[PDB]
Amino acid sequence: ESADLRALAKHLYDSYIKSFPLTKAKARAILTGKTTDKSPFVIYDMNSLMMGEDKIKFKHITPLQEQSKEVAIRIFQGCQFRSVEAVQEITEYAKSIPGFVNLDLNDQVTLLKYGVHEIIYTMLASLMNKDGVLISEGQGFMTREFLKSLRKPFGDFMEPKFEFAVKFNALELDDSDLAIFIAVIILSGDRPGLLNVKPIEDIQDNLLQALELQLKLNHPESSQLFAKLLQKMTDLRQIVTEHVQLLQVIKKTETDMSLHPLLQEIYKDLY
Amino acid sequence: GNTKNHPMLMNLLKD
Ligand SMILES: CN(CCOc1ccc(C[C@H](Nc2ccccc2C(=O)c2ccccc2)C(=O)O)cc1)c1ccccn1
Repeated sequence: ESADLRALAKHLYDSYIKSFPLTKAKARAILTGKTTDKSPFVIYDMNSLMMGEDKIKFKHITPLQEQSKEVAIRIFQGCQFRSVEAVQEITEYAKSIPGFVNLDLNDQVTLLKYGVHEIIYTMLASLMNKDGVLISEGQGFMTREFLKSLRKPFGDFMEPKFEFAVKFNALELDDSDLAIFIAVIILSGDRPGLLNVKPIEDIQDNLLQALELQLKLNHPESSQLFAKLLQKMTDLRQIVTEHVQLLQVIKKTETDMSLHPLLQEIYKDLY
Repeated sequence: GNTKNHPMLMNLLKD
């Protein structure tokens, strides 16, 4: 059983590697100048945003530059473009979770719906240090200070994610830990609206056992790391709660700020 | 919601 729990971890780490192009391993090498890649372009004020804007991945009817008079609205559109691709990567990963695709498709939809943003915020910490965040697969680096200075409410979106990441990155997890942890998150039995709770909770309890063995081998000498990590799962939920409230400011105060249809589908009747 | 209200997630979910 100890060998099967270790085989499950390898299955997850491998599916993680096929599913997420920018891992924590590669992001850490960028953020510490350990790569041979030239450094990401740094967006730190209005002028460097305009200078580096062509580096933000964005594909639309017109270039990101011409999406709005307001820099903050362009940042919003750029980050939304990434979120849709992030959802797609998390769904491919979820399908490799053993047992997931044998579950009632209705529950599969529910677990994706509630869990994707919690995973986005988890993995976003991999792309952060205390001063900013990698964007567009490591090609750019947008500073915390710059994001905080966008006119309200745009200036309020990233700061709680940076707050969470500095505390979360202090746990020094690696990609192999993270693969199991995001699986645990997805298979959460208390998602509102689950039809058959039991196979879900059965899979998650086995993922947790694999995670506990994983953290014990990979981080001996980090007492109670498993317990510190389970406490962040509830942090993820508050981050989602507050983020949803800021989106609701945007649809109520800004003119024509419909979300991408896939994000609309995810937030429709969420809690 | 459900399969009912999530065409896109179901699309992502199928093979
Ligand atoms: C910061 N960043 C890396 C990706 O960070 C993410 C930060 C959050 C998310 C989740 C995503 N959030 C948004 C969705 C749509 C529009 C804006 C946002 C913002 O979150 C936002 C709003 C105002 C100001 C700044 C952000 C979601 O809700 O689905 C997904 C990704 C960027 C930013 C611009 C372009 C590319 N990379």
